[PDB]
Amino acid sequence: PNIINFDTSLPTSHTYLGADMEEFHGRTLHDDDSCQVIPVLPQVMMILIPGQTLPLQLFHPQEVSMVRNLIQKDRTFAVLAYSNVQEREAQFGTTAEIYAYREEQDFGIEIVKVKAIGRQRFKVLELRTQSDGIQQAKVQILPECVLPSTMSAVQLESLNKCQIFPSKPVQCSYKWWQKYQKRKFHCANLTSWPRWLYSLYDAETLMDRIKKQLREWDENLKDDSLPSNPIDFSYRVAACLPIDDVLRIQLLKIGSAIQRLRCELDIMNKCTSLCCKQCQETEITTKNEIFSLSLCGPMAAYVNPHGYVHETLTVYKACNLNLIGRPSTEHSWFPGYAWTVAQCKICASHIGWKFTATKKDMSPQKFWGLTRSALLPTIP
Amino acid sequence: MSYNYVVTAQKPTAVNGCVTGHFTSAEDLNLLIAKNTRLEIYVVTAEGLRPVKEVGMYGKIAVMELFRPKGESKDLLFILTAKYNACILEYKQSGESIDIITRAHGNVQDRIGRPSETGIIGIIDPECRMIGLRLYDGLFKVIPLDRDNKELKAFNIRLEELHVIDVKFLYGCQAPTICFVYQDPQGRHVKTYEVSLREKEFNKGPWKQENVEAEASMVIAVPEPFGGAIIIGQESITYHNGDKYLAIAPPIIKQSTIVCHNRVDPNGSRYLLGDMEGRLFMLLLEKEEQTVTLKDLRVELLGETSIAECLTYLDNGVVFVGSRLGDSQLVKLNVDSNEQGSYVVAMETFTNLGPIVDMCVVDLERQGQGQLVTCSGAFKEGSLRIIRNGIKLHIRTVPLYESPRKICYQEVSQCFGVLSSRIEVQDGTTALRPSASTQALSSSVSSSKLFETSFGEEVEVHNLLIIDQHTFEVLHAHQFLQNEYALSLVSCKLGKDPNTYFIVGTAMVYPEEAEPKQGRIVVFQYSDGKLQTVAEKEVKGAVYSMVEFNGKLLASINSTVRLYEWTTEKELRTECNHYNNIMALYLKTKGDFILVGDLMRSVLLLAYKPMEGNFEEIARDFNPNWMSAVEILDDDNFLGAENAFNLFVCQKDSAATTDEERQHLQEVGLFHLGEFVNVFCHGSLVMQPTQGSVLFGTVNGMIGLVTSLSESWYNLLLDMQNRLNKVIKSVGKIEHSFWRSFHTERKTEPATGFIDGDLIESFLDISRPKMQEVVANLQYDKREATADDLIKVVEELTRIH
Amino acid sequence: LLFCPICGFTCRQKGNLLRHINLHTGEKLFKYHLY
Ligand SMILES: O=C1CC[C@H](N2C(=O)c3ccc(N4CCOCC4)cc3C2=O)C(=O)N1
Ligand SMILES: [Zn+2]
Ligand SMILES: [Zn+2]
Repeated sequence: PNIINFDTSLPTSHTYLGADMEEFHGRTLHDDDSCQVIPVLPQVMMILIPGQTLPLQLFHPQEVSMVRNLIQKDRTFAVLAYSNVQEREAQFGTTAEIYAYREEQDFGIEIVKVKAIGRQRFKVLELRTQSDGIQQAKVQILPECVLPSTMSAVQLESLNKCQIFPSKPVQCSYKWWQKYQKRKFHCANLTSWPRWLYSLYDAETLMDRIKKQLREWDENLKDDSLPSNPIDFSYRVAACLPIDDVLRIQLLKIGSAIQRLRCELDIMNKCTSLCCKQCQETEITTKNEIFSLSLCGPMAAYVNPHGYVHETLTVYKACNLNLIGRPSTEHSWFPGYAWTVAQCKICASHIGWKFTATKKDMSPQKFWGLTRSALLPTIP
Repeated sequence: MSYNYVVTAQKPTAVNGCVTGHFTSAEDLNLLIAKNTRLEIYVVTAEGLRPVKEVGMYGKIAVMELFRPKGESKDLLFILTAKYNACILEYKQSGESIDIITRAHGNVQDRIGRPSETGIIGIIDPECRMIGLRLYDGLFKVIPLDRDNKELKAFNIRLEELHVIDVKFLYGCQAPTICFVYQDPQGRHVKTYEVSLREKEFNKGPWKQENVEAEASMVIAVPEPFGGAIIIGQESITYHNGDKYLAIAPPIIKQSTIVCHNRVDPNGSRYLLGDMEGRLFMLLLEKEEQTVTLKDLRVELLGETSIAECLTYLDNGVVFVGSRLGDSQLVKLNVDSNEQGSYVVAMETFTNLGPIVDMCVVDLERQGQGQLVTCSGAFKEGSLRIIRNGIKLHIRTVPLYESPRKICYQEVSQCFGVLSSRIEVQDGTTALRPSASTQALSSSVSSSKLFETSFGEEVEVHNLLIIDQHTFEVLHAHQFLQNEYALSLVSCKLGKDPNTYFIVGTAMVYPEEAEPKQGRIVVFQYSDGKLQTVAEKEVKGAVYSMVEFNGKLLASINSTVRLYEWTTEKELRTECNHYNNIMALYLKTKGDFILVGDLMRSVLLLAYKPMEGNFEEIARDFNPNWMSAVEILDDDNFLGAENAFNLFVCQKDSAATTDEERQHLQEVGLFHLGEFVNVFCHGSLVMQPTQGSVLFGTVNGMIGLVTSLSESWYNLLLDMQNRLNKVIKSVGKIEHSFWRSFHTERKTEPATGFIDGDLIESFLDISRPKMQEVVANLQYDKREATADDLIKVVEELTRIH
Repeated sequence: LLFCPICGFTCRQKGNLLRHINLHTGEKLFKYHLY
């Protein structure tokens, strides 16, 4: 776990996909619970969390035509959160707003490369197939339940003044947080619960605890690099957590940032190991190895030359992996590193890749990227 | 689908605002006090306070100012409510008839805007040229005080400083200048603006921007001939006026935050200040003539009063101290100190039952009429209050000088068990003052094998106090382990044991751990004047709540509900467990049904299965919102209190076709109470039309009562409410439906399933012609309803409390 | 020489190629993916 000389901003740019692409800055959002009708891409099957970037490649003519249509209008499509991959259960979904588009005619076939970003969660009201093979879905835009401060109702008018704290200092953190708890939740003496009980539901305190548990994954985790909004912070954390699909569905269902943060803290404090899906006992790694090599956190989604989307989690150590192939810089998701296939030792199933730096001055020299779909969390 | 009736057995007693002026007449010295929804107008006399009037407002008074625009012979009263109803009222007296006129009114809400961190601020220009309001960050609302602006039409002016901490209107300015202290990443600064009504905009302030103490909080607009302003913070008091700057850093004011103030002299030469620990100081402005200019600032510790929410100097050295945590006071400032060096001597004390954090109904005299024993107050103001209906509500006070948190009653031992907390400075800790836990007749300290610092650090010591029911003396005081926080308390029998025990749940709380990881369930027995620790159980979490469940113990440990049996060896054996994924803060029980509730309103309903020996999730209702209390009205209806001070009712409706509807608690009643309900308690205060009786205690010291009505009576009383709202003249012309509409924040829906008992009871206080107007084409049991039938119905309703 | 469209697997004969590709636990939308 050496100091990261690497420019962590590199992978988030998806340079591997290609050169600059038509970038659309036209953010589009729908009003709360506003009923909408949006298209669906059968190619995509990943659980998209709002704020997470999804890269894609599409070659089938129907998909190319659909994305061409989407470039006009809003550029927003839907990603269904398949509870059961078979028969496309899809009881919840996320709107993805295309923000990067490129077109190429290599191989003699029309190919479109896209980068979308999750924008809003929604409930699926009706899923119907069209004559062109593009499913069109009814969308109830789920709202963001924003609650006031816990003590906002119970607050002495005299103490309302001075509720704004001076600042955070650039033991010191512990003392400042003790003072913050003492001053913010003073009027907790007017109620039947203690101050720490209200701290357990405080947005800022929960974000601070999550940051404390994240810092183990990134020593250079400067606060500015993480969102300050509770909603954005909660979604970022949910996107960066190495958890199964059911837990991701659960986190998507929650509409309140406080509840999402509490569930995220629960998950972080519980999950310990990462084991093979095609097995049930071969542990590939542990939470302690998770380290962030990107501004998007340890785990992020990338594409292959054939368009498949892999949610790769970056770690500084892996075990039980059989290595196949040779270090190839081609289409490497991490610039300046060469990749190689990795399989589970027992079942010989694909788990991820091992990345090796191409320059001796580059740290970390080696690391691993393990696909989320090829791992499951294991509790002790 | 639910029918409930809510009455106020005791009106709110906490004071959140007081002003002095000439409201009733140009010659009278009036004191106006705001107690949440009540406005009390007294005439200050040499003999004390003479109550002149008391008015009920359809809102929580957030702002209350007196002003006398040119041409007026008396002060007008500007009032803003927590729902942003603004009104300018006048006092009119015709013979013996008193009525508060509504000179102007309106609603100053903005459809957009984040409510400010420091709450609503309301100020009036010294020349009464306008009213300045700070409700949302980045905006300053201006209401021109022109007599033609009868709708109080305001306009916003953008503020470049989002984090404004305080703001005032300056004196002696040709334009309505404002001086305000705000905060930004570079610290806290005092800045001045010059408001222009013609241009509806700010202009460059008179002096300049200036930097102030990092903890500057309070702004005082000194009158002429001084002018300028005084900024009061944690460690320093400074005076800014043009280029003139003055500062002092007295060490007396460094051990507590000064929160309230009041000008004593008309020329601003003296001010009263009050800290958070009940200390009352005097601030003196020494002036020297050159034009008069300030020479120095001196602060003196006048004395000690009840922890003051507001202060107001009436006359002849008399000061009214309005407090939220204790009884309000009328004290006198003496010229010379007494033998203990205190210049303050209390003349009168006005009862304040708030905050009510817990209560229990007990028939002490066993006459069939219950009495309500409440844990009221906080810190040195903490006490027990015994409230009983007289032959109108007699209240007895038992001071404790420490915070009482929970209370339960044990019939067999004829004593109350009270959980209490006292603050001790880590000196190794020492008590700040004598209190109930320290002066108990006999005492014990927890001694269990189970399980930095600073001089000024404060810690909480938690005690179980056994208090005699007759003398209310502290018979016993048992102190819990260090860092142990006592959260729950029940008194019950368990299993085949014929003894009655005090069972206490506690959590081991450390500042390092976010949530407790270990805790205790302790079983004491109070016998022959001794409190013996019968049993002790270690659990892996905080025991938030506990209830006797059909001879067993049902405890809530973190996010688990555990049922223990009381074996013959007198020890708790885990009978079963249930995992809910939410912290079971609220744990109520009725029959075999258990209601488990979380601070965010995540309610769920379990049923114990004796044959299977396990719990089953009967129903669930999760809805993000802050929740303060819950209760089980009957097998189906569950009553709770939630954010924006509103009651709600959930119904299970087990006779639902689809299993989805059998596992859903549909909300069937909403009602903006206007009070933050802290505790619910089954019981009644009258000797034993309506079914059931659930008293509830709130933060402002109000005690209310909720009962169940039949559909016919509910329909009749809803009709009566609609009839009355058209007849009764609300003060400030606030609509009753708007007042009682569910509120939250920018999300309001009409109240349903609740009959406003106070509005109905007011039917008896109107003139007979008004009664005839109210009763017209009404149907009563159908038949033609008459005034006397409704009088009889309302009289019957008035007897439940 | 044979490539796996999902991961960079390389193999010489064909039986192992099919074995691995089918081993991939997923719908393997070869219709929408292969050039
Ligand atoms: O970081 C990375 C590592 C893995 C990922 N990836 C694949 O899954 C994959 C599958 C087949 C591939 N071939 C296509 C035909 O000719 C060469 C072999 C290439 C890749 C590839 O780069 C990627 O694109 N970037
Ligand atoms: Zn395996
Ligand atoms: Zn493969």
